[PDB]
Amino acid sequence: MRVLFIGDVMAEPGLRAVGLHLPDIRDRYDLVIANGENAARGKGLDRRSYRLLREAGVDLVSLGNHAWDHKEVYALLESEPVVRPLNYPPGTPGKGFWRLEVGGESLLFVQVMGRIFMDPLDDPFRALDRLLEEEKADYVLVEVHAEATSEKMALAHYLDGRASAVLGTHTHVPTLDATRLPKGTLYQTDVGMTGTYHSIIGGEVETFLARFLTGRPQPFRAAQGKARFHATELVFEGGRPVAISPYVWEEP
Amino acid sequence: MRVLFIGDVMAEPGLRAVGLHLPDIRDRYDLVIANGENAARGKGLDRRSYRLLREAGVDLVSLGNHAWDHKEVYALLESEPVVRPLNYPPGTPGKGFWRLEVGGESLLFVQVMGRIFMDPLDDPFRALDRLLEEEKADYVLVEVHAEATSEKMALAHYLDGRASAVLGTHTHVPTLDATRLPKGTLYQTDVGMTGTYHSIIGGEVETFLARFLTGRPQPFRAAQGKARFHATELVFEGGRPVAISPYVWEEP
Amino acid sequence: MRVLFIGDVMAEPGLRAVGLHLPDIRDRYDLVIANGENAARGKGLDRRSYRLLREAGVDLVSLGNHAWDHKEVYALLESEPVVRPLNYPPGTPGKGFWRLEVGGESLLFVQVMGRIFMDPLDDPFRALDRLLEEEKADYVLVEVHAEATSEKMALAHYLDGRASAVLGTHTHVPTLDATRLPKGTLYQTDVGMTGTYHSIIGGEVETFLARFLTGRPQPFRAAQGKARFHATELVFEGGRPVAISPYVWEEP
Amino acid sequence: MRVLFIGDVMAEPGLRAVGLHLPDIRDRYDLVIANGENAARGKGLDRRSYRLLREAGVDLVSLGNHAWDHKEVYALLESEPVVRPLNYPPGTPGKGFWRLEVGGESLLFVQVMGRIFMDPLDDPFRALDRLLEEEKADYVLVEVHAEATSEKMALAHYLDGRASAVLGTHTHVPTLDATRLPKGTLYQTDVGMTGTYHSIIGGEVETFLARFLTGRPQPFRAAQGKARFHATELVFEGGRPVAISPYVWEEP
Ligand SMILES: [Co+2]
Ligand SMILES: [Co+2]
Ligand SMILES: [Co+2]
Ligand SMILES: [Co+2]
Ligand SMILES: [Co+2]
Ligand SMILES: [Co+2]
Ligand SMILES: [Co+2]
Ligand SMILES: [Co+2]
Ligand SMILES: [Co+2]
Ligand SMILES: [Co+2]
Ligand SMILES: [Co+2]
Ligand SMILES: [Co+2]
Ligand SMILES: [Co+2]
Repeated sequence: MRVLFIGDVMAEPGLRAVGLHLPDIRDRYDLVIANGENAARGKGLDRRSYRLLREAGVDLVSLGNHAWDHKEVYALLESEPVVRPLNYPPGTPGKGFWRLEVGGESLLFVQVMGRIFMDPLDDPFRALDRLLEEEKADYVLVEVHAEATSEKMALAHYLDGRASAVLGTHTHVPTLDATRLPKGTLYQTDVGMTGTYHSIIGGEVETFLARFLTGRPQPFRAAQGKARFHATELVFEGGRPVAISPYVWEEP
Repeated sequence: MRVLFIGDVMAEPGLRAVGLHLPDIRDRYDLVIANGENAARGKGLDRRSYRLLREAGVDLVSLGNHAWDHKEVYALLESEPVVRPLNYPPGTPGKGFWRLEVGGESLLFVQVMGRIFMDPLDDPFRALDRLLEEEKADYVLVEVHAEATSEKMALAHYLDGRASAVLGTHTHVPTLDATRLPKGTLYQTDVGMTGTYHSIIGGEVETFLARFLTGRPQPFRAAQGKARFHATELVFEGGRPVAISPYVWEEP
Repeated sequence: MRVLFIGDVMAEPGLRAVGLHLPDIRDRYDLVIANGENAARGKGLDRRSYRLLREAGVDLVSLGNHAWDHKEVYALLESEPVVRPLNYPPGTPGKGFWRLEVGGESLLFVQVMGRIFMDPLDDPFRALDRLLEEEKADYVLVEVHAEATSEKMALAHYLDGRASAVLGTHTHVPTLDATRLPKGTLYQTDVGMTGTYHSIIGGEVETFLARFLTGRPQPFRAAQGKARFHATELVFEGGRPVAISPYVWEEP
Repeated sequence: MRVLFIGDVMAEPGLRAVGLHLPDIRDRYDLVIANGENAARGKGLDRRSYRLLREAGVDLVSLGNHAWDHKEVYALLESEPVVRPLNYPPGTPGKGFWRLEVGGESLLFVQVMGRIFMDPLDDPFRALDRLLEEEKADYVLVEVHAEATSEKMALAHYLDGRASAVLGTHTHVPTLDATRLPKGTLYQTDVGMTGTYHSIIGGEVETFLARFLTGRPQPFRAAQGKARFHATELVFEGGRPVAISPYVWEEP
């Protein structure tokens, strides 16, 4: 397995960036997974944005805290290769994991949500322990959608030797810390966002600026402009993690 | 000028990293600044921590949230080139800024602390406005000690054209987004930590994992092991920001 | 001067409860102040809800975090006896305080917002310092809209001997701790909510239950039912705070 | 059955109030339960603290967030009738429930901890469902130690008709809202704390005021002075919750 992991797809520039560049590189990977938490004009996922991702070559789409902004998501969750955080409570729509099959090899993908500085949910560590006991595969990729670097690092060491790779998202800025932990698991704190960086985490500068300055609510406004494609490549060969490499593409 | 900014010096490994390597590249810079908020066994700063950094070639040390862990910091704040967050309220020991002087040129260094997911402090945006209104220099470097990426980015844009460069700390992971904002101000979300990465943000893996698994307090133990020196180089010339470059060195 | 303070007016039952009962006891007071943060269907204040409050016999209306929920508030803020939290940043619409005149005697009303478990606003302690320094009156009433009971008690003690009384809001639950501080200042942790208690914090029980059980988004729905009028009577005389008495009236 | 539930015993004063008064009214109740997470100098519980509580007439002691401040607590958790929140992770020391018995009738007492504005723990709602299936008793008393009133109420309604009574703690201020829910379950937002009220939630006024003004750490210090004994009387007859009444005692 040759896997491409694509950093948070941010609003219209992000979706455009994927649609435009993925086709030119899809051939380089066996499987492509992407976080599409903000794919629907910045907030969530809808049928349209899902389609453009799939049509661009994405095989599986993960969500996050915004996983419920749009109704259409519930249809995507029951019949499409779309997953939400594993560690929502029982009775939650959709699945918290997915099994990808390619070339006779299997890859178990799992997204989990951190709890520090975020909403209360089930314990990510033990939810992972249980899952990994019931679902076996050639490779296991765990995406940790969290705010705290310590929580992301805690989960990764905890997963060392069990997961083939642990990639973080949510923070929107790509980190220069791609490495392999003592027991072999690959790791990166944040993949980064795929969208226009001529903004503040996807939103229009002055909008966010107005929030910090006035202390008064300011409706989200997706920024528009040239985008950056952010992703991380994972090389899984012979049931063992081989290499991890961040990837960047600047839209012309 | 040519300035080197060194990412949070974390406990004994971080201190060794600076003492062992800084001497070797010291002559390539006019000014060397370092965040020493975790220099003392991972918590705050004390006289020994301070002397070591100085002996290595550090010209100025900044703090943050752990600034008040050791009473020895007061003497330091009182008569040494050590600074604390500008945006503490009136009646706070020490200074929140420092105007360095070298070969006839001046560099105003200021550290502000974010408020999102952190303690309630004064408005850093307007705190900076008041300072920059009365304090002038050839160049200005602002360190933003904050948790949220949106807050660091908001502060950078808000200072764009006024500050020569804006660097983020507190996260402990180097980000790959060193760039030049519209009005010329250089920026990087997080310089990264200086210390052993065989840990959880400098803390012993076993210790942090226990906190996360049990939800019960666990006294902080500083991880020990090979270190990584993390810094960011800045080039200011002709009264303008020329370049910004993430720097790394692995301890043999 | 005999003052009535009315606990958070919650959505339609709250507006009703006041419109019904206040006219029957208005005689008993010289001045009446109300928190209308949740007046307009539980979220904010607008022309209609405001008008209903004045007609019921309210002389001044205060808000809080939900102040900006309806843009109709702005007009109200610049021409009507409506005040928002004092500690918002410079340039914030509306006044942070208001002077009430009743038979020669003057009453300075001030609303302050806590920062613990809330948003990063200006320092409320020093904010009051600057105000009470440049604004005098026979009596001073400070409302503390905050979440943490420690912050309310600290603000109260800090104002002891300065404010005639300090009353807390935001909790939506009446507290039984009305008393006199060491230096005379009257105090109660939370006045209580004015609206239907057949709900959770004024919202439908089911909606809120769904939020805690699913961890997923649930739009706010104002509960309906018998209202329970909550307020606190303040007796200031001879320039000195004499009494404080919580008041309750259940809708028949 | 007549049960007396004492509010959080705060340090020396609180501990004194219980020892002096409880022996006087002890005969007026069948079971006496007390929150003692602040009994030992305002920081957790210990042998001395526990002995004094038992010798005072307390049959069971509950804990909370500070349950782990003292090493001696673990031994108490193993043999003595002391409980910590049920909603900690599996493998946690001690129990989160306790079966009391008095002449034929049985009482299941449970303590859960809220999560809003607090630490990440297991889902208290579903934790209660599971416990209530395996543990049955004539009456059930659930203590909700939390910050958010909305969470305490949501839990109360979730237990309505299932729990005999639901009492909240952690806020340190008695609420005037004791009542009966639609399905008979008795409820009160906060029993209030037992200790000297001439302080900010049990702590020295000056100390807490210093924290709020400086924004710098100040070691906790328990206030000393005349105490207020806060509790709530519960009456369970014919297999249903009959009466709930707040209870106060000013120290001579
Ligand atoms: Co490991
Ligand atoms: Co997110
Ligand atoms: Co991201
Ligand atoms: Co290429
Ligand atoms: Co070199
Ligand atoms: Co700009
Ligand atoms: Co820090
Ligand atoms: Co009447
Ligand atoms: Co005082
Ligand atoms: Co409010
Ligand atoms: Co019910
Ligand atoms: Co507590
Ligand atoms: Co309490």
